[PDB]
Amino acid sequence: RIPVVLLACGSFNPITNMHLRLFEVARDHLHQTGRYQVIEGIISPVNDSYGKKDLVASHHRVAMARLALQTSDWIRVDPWESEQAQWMETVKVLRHHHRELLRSSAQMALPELKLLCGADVLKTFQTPNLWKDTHIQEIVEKFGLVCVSRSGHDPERYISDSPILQQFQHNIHLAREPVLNEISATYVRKALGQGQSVKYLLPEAVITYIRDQGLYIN
Amino acid sequence: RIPVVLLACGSFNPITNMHLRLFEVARDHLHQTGRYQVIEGIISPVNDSYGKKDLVASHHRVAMARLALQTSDWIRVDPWESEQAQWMETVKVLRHHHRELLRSSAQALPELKLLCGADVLKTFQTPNLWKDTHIQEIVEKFGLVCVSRSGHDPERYISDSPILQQFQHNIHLAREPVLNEISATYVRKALGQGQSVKYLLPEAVITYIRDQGLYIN
Repeated sequence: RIPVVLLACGSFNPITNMHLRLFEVARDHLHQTGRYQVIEGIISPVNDSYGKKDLVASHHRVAMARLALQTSDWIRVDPWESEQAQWMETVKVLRHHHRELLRSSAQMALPELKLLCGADVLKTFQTPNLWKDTHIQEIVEKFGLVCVSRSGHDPERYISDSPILQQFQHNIHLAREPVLNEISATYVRKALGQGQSVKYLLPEAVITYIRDQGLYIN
Repeated sequence: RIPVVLLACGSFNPITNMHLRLFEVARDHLHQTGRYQVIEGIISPVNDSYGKKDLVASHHRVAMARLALQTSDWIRVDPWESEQAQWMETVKVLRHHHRELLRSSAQALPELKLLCGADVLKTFQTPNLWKDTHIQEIVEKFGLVCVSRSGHDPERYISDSPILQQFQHNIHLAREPVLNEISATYVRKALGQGQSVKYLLPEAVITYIRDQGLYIN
């Protein structure tokens, strides 16, 4: 009933089959509750400001995400966060896309914008950078979390061990289906650096881009 | 070094990104040992005589495997096993393909090894098989490349069978995690429920399944 947009923040360094699968599982879960209609997915790669030494330039990560999504009919990459001239907090990215969602919807209930993350975020509060204490309440309260759990994640204990999460747990949606694609970008970077295969862990066009551009080779 | 062919037998009902990942991990492992040169991979779907209720017709399973292998330059699907009049034990499939390997001459003696996950390795060591002569022929004459599936202990499987223990030196344990922990059983259940299996299978396989109306209740 409620139209919803799923925003995924993170380094996407590189994007993998895990990140794409997260969108699919989350959309199925929200549709399965009966109360939501998922309209769009947004992949928002992190800004280069103060980035880790292993973080490749943002125009590469945007290009790889675009190649990864050419078989998707509902997820798009938005480079706005990465184009900003400063360090960006996730809550400000959500505010920006929420505003542009309210604008676009007026031209065509009112839509909602939710942050898509793994269950580990409920313990870590990093997407990919540690959120400020004063921003956690706004993210879980005004937007909400759609959490997909990898093996070994325990979202209900994470929510128990956090008073702010418990306070507003009604805006945290725990998807039930497993991720199965247990593929961190860290593993892919290590494998690439050691010359090991990453075929079938990320789309072939991303692998081709990585080789052509010489990324992730030490 | 010695040329090696990897053979995977199974239902492939449907093939998933897990099966293809297994081949890549196995080839990297063998190459890393320094003693082997992997020249080919063979996917061999099971005969329909086998025949559980949810086993789709072998024509479709080898069609889907062929579509999945379009982007591979070294793994092929061989429908020989599925075209025989009767189901065959794995060891007879190994015998057949080993003969084919020898006949395509030799660049030593090429070797043919069976590729499996640790869950199949588990099926080789239950106590009814501790004296089985086919299991022994598999590990003595061909050998095994085992890719570890999270939550399995291949070393204890090896130690619990006297046959596997005796021929442990022809059982190769790949170290890299599979990561694509995707069962065909999950995929069928999700397809029957209308759930997404995108990014769990090659896109052309999902398209074939949709176009053919497979796995729908």
